[PDB]
Amino acid sequence: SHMNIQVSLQWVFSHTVNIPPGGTAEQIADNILDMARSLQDEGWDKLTVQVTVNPGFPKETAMRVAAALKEAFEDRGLRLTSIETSGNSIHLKFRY
Amino acid sequence: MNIQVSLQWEDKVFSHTVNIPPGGTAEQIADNILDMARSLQDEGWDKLTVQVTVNPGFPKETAMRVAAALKEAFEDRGLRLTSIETSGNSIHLKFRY
Repeated sequence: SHMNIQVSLQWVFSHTVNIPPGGTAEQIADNILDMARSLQDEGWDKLTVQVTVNPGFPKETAMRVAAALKEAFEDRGLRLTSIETSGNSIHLKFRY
Repeated sequence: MNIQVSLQWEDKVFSHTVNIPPGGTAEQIADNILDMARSLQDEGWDKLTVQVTVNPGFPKETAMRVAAALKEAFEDRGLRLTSIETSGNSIHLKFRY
């Protein structure tokens, strides 16, 4: 293991949370959208979900984790607008 | 279709953005950035990054094909894609020299 997942919600307001290890990509995505629904009503295009997989190695394992998170968030309406694999981590950006 | 290519070198941090004329192949674009990066490699510059930007992203069929053409042109010359971003009606690609 030794691979952390970090999610930051931006809507100017920014909320970053370290994901506890053990959950699945669907459980992580469901928990994040529930936190975003705490600031409900107004908040869709302005909402930016950024996920970070630390560290970025092994690249094959970290890319699979990023792909699974991409599957969960895009099945929930969000769209992957950015992906960067530099800086000892993989950084994803989702928007509604 | 507007294309911008940026070249960034670090030691502290420098960058230079140029605009590509409409009548240019993806080969001449990549060969031109290689020549600008080879001179910086001869000098004392470490991390070399290349960013490509396709400003009109209205037709994703030709915007991605322009991006996919430039991607293969830089990868066939030793550059590694490290970032893809589609925001602000533009498509940004960042490479590592």
